Parts: sequence; C-alpha cells; structure tokens
Amino acid sequence: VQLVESGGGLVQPGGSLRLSCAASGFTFSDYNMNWVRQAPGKGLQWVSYISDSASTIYYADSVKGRFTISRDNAKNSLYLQMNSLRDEDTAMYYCARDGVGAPLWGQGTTVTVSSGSASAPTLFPLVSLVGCLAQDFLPDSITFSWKYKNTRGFPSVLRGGKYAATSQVLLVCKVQHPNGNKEKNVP
Amino acid sequence: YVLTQPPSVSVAPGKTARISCGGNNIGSKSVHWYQQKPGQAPVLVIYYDTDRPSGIPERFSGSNSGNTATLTISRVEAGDEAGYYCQVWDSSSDHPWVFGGGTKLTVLRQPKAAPSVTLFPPSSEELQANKATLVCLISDFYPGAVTVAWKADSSPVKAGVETTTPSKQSNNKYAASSYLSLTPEQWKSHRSYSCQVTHEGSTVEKTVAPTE
Repeated sequence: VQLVESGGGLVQPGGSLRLSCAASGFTFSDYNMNWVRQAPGKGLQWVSYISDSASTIYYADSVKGRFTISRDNAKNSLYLQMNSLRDEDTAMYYCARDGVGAPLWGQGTTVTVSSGSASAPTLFPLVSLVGCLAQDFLPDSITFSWKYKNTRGFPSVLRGGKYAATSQVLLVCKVQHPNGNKEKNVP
Repeated sequence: YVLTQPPSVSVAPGKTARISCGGNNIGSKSVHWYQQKPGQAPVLVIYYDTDRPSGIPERFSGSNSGNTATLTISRVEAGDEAGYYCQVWDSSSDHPWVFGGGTKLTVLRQPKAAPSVTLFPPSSEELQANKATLVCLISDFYPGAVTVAWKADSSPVKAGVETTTPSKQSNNKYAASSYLSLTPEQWKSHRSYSCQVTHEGSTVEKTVAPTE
C-alpha cells in the first residue's frame, strides 16, 4: 500500500511537464485522487481534484485552465499535465489518496522552473574528517551515499547562478542527480 | 472558505502546545492535522477531528467544534518542533481540500550545543580546473544562528564568502556551511587560511595549510 510520485525536474518557464503517481496495494479505481503542492518553505496547497473511477474534476485557480489532471484505472497510475509553467508552480508536488481510510501520501517529487540551463553536479574530493564537494548543479536535488569497500549531508548554497553542497562522514562518494549520477573516492 | 492559523507558536519543553485553526462553522466539517518537520514530507498526525493514526503518540489530541479546530500537543518535546497544517475535507465545495497557512511550532529552552567545525581546502583536482573553493562545515549546534568570519592569515576577507542558512537535522540541531571562493594564485601566495565560526559570542578555531 504505497504511492510513488515521479516525473519532476527542471523545465523552462512557460513550458509543460507531465507528473506521474504509481499506485499499489489497493483498488485504485474506487478512491478519489488529489494533487497537492507546496512552495519551498511556504504552506501547503491543493492543486487538482480527480474523483474516483469516475470523471469529476476540480482545479486550483492558480492552475485553472492551465494544468490538466487525468488517471488510468487499469495501470493504477495518476497523471497531472502542467502547462504554462511559472515560478509560482516551482514546488513539491504530492499525490494523495482521498478516501474512506486514512489518506495515503506518497513521497513528492520536485518541479523547478529555472532561468538557467540545466546542469549536472561536479564532484571534487576534500581531505584534511573527510568529505565530498558537489557544486555547479541544477536543480537542487542533491543526495549523498557514502558506500565504501573494505552519514548526513549539508544544505546547498547559491553561487554565481548555480548551487553547491557538501557533506562528511564520521571518524568513495556517490551522489544521485537527474542530470547525472557522479562518483568520487577520497584517501 | 478561509482557514486561519497563527503563524508562529512557541512553548517550553513539557508544556502544552495548542494549535488553533478557525473557520465559519468548521466544526460541521472534518479537519485533519499534518505535521511536517523541515526536510521531510508531511505526516498525518490527526485525521477526522479527534482520531489519531497508528504510531502517533497519545499526547497528540484533536478537537473540532463551533468555529475552531485545535491540535493540542501535550508534554511537548523538541522532536515535535515542526510545521503543523490543518486541512478541511468537504465533498461539496469546488475546493474539496483546503489547507491552512500553517503554524511552525518552536520548542524554546533547548540545550545548547557547541558547533563542530571542519575546514576543508581546495582539491588537487580543483586547482587543475582553475578553481579554488574553501569549505567550512558546521554541525550539531544550537541555536541555529552562527556568523562565519573568513580570515586569510592575519588579514580578513570579504569577497568570495557565501554562507548558507542553517537547516535543522534529525537531532533537532542545526547544520550550516560556508564557502570561500578564491583564485589559485592567492591560494599558494598566502601560507594559511582560517574559518572563524562565531557562535553565541564564542568563536572556534579552524585553519588549513596550503603546503599540504
């Protein structure tokens, strides 16, 4: 019984993007789905109402006549077409089970419209207790995994139009990013 | 339909927090209560006015009557410091779900923690790219209000300094970084760079050596 949002990334303003939401563990048809977004640091916001296996649609005014919602009962997946993307739409979009039981919330995916070209993180080692530098990426969706052969990260900062983040471990670095997955080892 | 929440509510540890959320006859509707810690996804802690889900501690209680629904956190812990959002469910308005502005609950009186500073020099793979970035990492400090003073040898620096705002971590303690962008010429010119993390009127030492 889970929900899996996906399809988010970096789009140019005024463009379009399709968001997906894979359902599992229940009869997807019998329960109404919702799209809920949240600007960074700001409050929550309902986006679109799709109703049950039937077809009843309700829209948030910010995206009324712009975003378009849809669902596939057979494939157990929810969709949200987004049009004329703006900075007011750069947010974390969540796909929720509106129904009888306690509402199910899948982990949301970030959608970011940007004025700069999309780019991949650049990894540089750091020694002295040891770390990993990831800079010149876009958008800010960095994540570190310290898997070595023989644990928490830092927030990102804006420098010259691009973001940069770092981390360190106690006492090989690999990061995941939609543009490119990087790796780097340290002595 | 209008939901009103107080923007900020702060209590002392162990004391009770009561997050109000109002609306014209909101009692005749069903209210939910989501708790979102910074960085995590929203978590349902109270649904349908009074019920609480599985794994939610019994001290989280809810009430809805008249024109105000309320989320009462008894015996407030630092682990409860988060943003709380009431959500109304009504299958009759053209806005089915309607959230509130939210309330960020801050737990005052938390024990202070000395910052853990780690200064990093530019990489040998970075100087070959004509770049030079100093990295000053601060971890496990409370409160989250540090001031990084970048100084080069005896002289202080102003340009290239870029500090992040602290973000709360799992142990409710904040972490923040500060990058100093420079040129490879100035790196091997001076003999030592230092990052002076000034926290609560108390700096902390960190120095690197361009030799090795």
